[PDB]
Amino acid sequence: QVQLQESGGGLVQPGSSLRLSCAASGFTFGGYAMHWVRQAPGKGPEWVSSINSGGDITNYATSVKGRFSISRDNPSKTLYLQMNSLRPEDSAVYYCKTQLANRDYRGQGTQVTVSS
Amino acid sequence: QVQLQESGGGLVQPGSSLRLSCAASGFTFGGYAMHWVRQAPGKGPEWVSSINSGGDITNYATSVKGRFSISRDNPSKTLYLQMNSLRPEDSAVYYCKTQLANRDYRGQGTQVTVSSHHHHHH
Amino acid sequence: QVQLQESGGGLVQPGSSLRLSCAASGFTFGGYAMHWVRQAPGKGPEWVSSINSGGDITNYATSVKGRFSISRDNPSKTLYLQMNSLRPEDSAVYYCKTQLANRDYRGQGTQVTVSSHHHHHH
Amino acid sequence: QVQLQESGGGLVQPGSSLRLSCAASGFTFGGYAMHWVRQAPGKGPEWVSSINSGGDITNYATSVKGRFSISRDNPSKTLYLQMNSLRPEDSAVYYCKTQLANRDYRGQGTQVTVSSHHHHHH
Amino acid sequence: FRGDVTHITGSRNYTMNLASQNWNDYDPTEEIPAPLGTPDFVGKIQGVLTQTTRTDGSTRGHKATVYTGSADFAPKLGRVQFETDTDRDFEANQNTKFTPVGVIQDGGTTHRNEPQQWVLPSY
Amino acid sequence: TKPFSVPVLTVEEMTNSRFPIPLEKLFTGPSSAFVVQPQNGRCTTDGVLLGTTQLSPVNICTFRGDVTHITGSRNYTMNLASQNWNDYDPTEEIPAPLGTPDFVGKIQGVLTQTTRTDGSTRGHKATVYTGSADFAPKLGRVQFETDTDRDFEANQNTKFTPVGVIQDGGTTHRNEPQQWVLPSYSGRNTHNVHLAPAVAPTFPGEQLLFFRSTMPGCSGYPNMDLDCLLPQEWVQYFYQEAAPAQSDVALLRFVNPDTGRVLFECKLHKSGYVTVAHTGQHDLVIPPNGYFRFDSWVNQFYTLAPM
Amino acid sequence: TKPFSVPVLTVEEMTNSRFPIPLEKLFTGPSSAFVVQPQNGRCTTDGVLLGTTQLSPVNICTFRGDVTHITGSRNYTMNLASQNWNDYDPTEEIPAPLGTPDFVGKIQGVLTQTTRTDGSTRGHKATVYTGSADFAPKLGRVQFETDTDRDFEANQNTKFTPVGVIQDGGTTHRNEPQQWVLPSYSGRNTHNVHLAPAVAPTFPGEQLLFFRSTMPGCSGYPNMDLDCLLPQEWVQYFYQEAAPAQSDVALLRFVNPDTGRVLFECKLHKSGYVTVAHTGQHDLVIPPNGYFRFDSWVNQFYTLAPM
Amino acid sequence: FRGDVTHITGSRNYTMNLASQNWNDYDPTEEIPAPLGTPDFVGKIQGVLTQTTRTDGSTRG
Repeated sequence: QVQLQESGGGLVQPGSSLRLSCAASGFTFGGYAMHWVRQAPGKGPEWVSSINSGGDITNYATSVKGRFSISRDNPSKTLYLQMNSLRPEDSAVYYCKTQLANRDYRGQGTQVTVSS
Repeated sequence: QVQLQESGGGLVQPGSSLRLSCAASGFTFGGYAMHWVRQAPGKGPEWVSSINSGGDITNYATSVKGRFSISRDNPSKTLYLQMNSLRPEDSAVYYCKTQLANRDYRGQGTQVTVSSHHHHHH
Repeated sequence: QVQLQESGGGLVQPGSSLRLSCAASGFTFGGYAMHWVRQAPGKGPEWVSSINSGGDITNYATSVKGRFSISRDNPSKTLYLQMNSLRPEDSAVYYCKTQLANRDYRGQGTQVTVSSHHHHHH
Repeated sequence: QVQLQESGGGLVQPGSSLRLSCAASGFTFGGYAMHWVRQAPGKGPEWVSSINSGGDITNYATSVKGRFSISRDNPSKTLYLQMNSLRPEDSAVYYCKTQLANRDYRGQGTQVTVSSHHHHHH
Repeated sequence: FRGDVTHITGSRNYTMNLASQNWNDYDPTEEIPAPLGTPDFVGKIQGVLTQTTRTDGSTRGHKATVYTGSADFAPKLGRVQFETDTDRDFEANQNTKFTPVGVIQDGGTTHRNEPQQWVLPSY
Repeated sequence: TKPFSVPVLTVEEMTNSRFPIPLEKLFTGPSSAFVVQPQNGRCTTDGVLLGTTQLSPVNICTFRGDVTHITGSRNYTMNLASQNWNDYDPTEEIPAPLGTPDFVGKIQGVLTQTTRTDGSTRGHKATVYTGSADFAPKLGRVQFETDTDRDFEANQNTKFTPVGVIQDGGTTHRNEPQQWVLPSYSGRNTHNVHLAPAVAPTFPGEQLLFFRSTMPGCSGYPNMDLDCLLPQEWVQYFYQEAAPAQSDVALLRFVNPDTGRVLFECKLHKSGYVTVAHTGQHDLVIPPNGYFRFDSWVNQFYTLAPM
Repeated sequence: TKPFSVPVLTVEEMTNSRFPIPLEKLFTGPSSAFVVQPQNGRCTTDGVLLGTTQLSPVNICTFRGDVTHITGSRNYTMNLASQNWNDYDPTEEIPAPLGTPDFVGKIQGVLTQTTRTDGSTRGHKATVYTGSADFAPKLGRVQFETDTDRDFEANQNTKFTPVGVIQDGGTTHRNEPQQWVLPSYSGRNTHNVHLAPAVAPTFPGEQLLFFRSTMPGCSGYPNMDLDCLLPQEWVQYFYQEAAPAQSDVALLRFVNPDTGRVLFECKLHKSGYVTVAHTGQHDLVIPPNGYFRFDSWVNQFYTLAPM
Repeated sequence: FRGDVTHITGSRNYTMNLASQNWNDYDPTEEIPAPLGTPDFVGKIQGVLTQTTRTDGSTRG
């Protein structure tokens, strides 16, 4: 089966850095675009960042541009999100998600809380 | 319609050089492999040379390798055969031919006689 | 034979000072540049400090400059390294080494551990 | 249709003056460095003088410095060489040349004979 | 594949001038797409190039790969390039055969994206 | 028949072909908006030197000749000789004397001179402005600005040794030198001739790979980036080997010799430049022991793995 | 794999291995009266670099690092870095950083510096006296005399580019530099280590063949002769070829390619130097297109045709 | 296509950062192959890039 498991969240201080991970299995991983999304309490999910197979195409939500950096390691089937200059409004569950053929998949998510 | 017309044949001495041409029309020419074939008196036709669209692949019959050179100019849709160190056994009608989809096309040909003899008549 | 024997290492707290010694024999000692090098866990050896025969030229790795001091006594054939403001990243086996003609010589070393942790066992 | 044609040569006495011209056509002339070259019988050619487009840069072979003066008129596409105080060893065919892209062009030249001798025939 | 091979100097690559299965001359003007039995998919086929020297019966075999997506894969015109593990063993003008074994994939790349069995080579 | 190869040399073991300094790094970037036409560091893979390229790393951007003082100034005009002190001929089929700087900028160095009779010597700070109307090396004339108005003798061998570049610190920082703007080798309003051709990637998605150094700066805020198309050692090696090109493109792999792992692959075109598959400006991260290895002859349309 | 050989290069096409300048001529002379032990231009025929020898001529007699002003002078102490600006390691099995000058003298050049935070640059005349007690490159310390007491920053990348040599004109002309006197690389009263050995002809009737240049002079009446044992291009070529030596002596012939006639023959010793059969000082007269050609491995007692 | 553009230094090329056809933010995680209206063939499509400067209404194409 297709499986995605995010890790790396936690409770952190404004301005700190955090690196999230998504471990994938059950598909080639390479060859597929991968995405980070997040959902805060009382809010619908919102796209954060995307990356294609080779990592030469990336994109970012305006709210995280210049602060977050997406990357991937296809041999280990791992997606990464480097989060710098974290702010309280970055608090949310961060999900990793992909699209294979005509179906979407996403992990259970990892909680990030930025607070003083 | 597809058309191929060879030119440049004649009577020449052993050891000399001669260049044949084939003017093509009615298809893109580029995109298609082209070939030279020849038919000596009393024999059937035999392959001489081949070239692919861009000219980066060529090949030659063992009997002419090192002496003949095939080339093409796609903008003018012209095929060429440069013949050097000609031998009596090179005498033949030379034809250009191609293959498009599942059909072959050949020109009417051009006669090449390699001989030191110079008494001939109809 | 050439012999170099280091001493003075131990386990010490960050910020403290420690003096290492190297007892040389089997060569003039005077007249030769001498060096301290060190090997931290998981790493290869790296240069720490150097001194020429009279001690008027000394140098130090960037990471220790301003904190360490090299010195020598040629009559007693002893080399010294005074280490101050010790940091955890200074932990390593410290060796004395020299070069005579086209050969290098190094002692067996002395261990230096800089830690505020009080619980270690073999 | 690049063309260069020199004129003004002749037989002159040592110490006299002579002005050569080179008429250019078939290229813009302006915009290109121009050169005078000379070649004596049985010898190879030797550079004499050069000039850039506006004539603010000129140079001369050491053997003619202070005696020859190169100039140009771009509207008429004409190059000039004023030769003063001519010496026997100045005798040669003088020709003008230029360089356009990766190709050089020279004129047929004009004969300059500096001599008290005046018996010559074909 | 069968024919004679020519070394591409400076490399471990060889160009094979194709013969027919019975070692007869191959004719590019026949009404076929390519010599009979030519691979009909784009991929990297690994095998062994073997050769016998006729004068003394000496023999040699070397690992060899043919990329059927290469611009130098032109079996219809009698020319196929092999990548081998040698730059010196193979003689010119001696019978040489390629025996196929299997296929390979550039392993730093997304798994199982080659061969492409439904993509015809450009013969 | 002679086999082609490239030298087993790391980047830091090699030398820039456009200024006498070591290479530091590899860089790729787009270059379609301007003309890339350096004249030093130009050589075909079978060893034909092009442009102003010559074999000596230490003669790049050096001048030799005799000097004449420009009265009322500290400026001297050099009448150029060849690099071996033979006569210089403006009618040779070259754009300028071999080794002439191939960029517009202000190069600072030292003019030295020996008086032949007694062996007395002298050296003075000197700057050559290669965009000046008096910079006409193709016609054998170059002007130097020095810190003396009297010390250099006429008709004595004089040499310019280049050191670095300068910039006017009162103007926009890093606005000069302009490494991709060729000088006008015969001065104002005069076309350059006999140039090695401009270079550009012809395959979609490819960029030139540049061999990059940092030129010393001697004053102001100069742009000290200096990119060459071939290391000087490749020029020297191709000339020496003279191996015929078997196709238009040599495929090179950049290899870590400890692990045999290939970091990236690139195309060495037979006319003498390198391309990689990348989009954007990128400083390559390489192991310091990495080197280039020739693997096979390919064609202009070989598709490179992305770097 | 490949036989031994020497490159097809004329004398004037090659470079001195002891200073970054072209070769000019060949010279032979007796040398039993002094010690010939240069450390640059040292390489075995099978490609093992010796002494302080490295591969590019542009790095010879250069230094780089950071500088500190010496109060009460116009002198600066350079703390040496490696070529890529990392720490230099005095414990390597070499006499001194590769490219360090290997003679006692006063080398004049320019110290240049860039400030990393804003890209500002500066350059000043500088001289290094390699006989000074403060010349200790093996331990990463070298002193420069400059024309400034205030215009260099601390902790900023600084480079010395060499230009030429100087002499004190009030003293005996040509009494310095002394090209065959090695510096003390670690300063006063400290033995040099890891040296390439001294060289001397051992066969009766033979002398060393020297590859000679004239260094630029920047002041006074210096001895400008500079003789190296191997052209830098031979060091580069032997390193590249790495051909095993099949005896201790390679027989070379110097040939005129126009006529094919051999002008003289010489012995290239495996450890990296050349001898000829000649007695006395002699400037060789050679055709400018002549070059060296390897013709056979020979025994050490091979008798050369007189030169 | 609509969006904002970023110049690719050293070239005459620009990267357009796509907006939705009504200038709203584009979401790559929608269950579509690509933005609606994206070309669906491989080829070289020529046209005109136009731009307006919001503050003063200056335009360029």
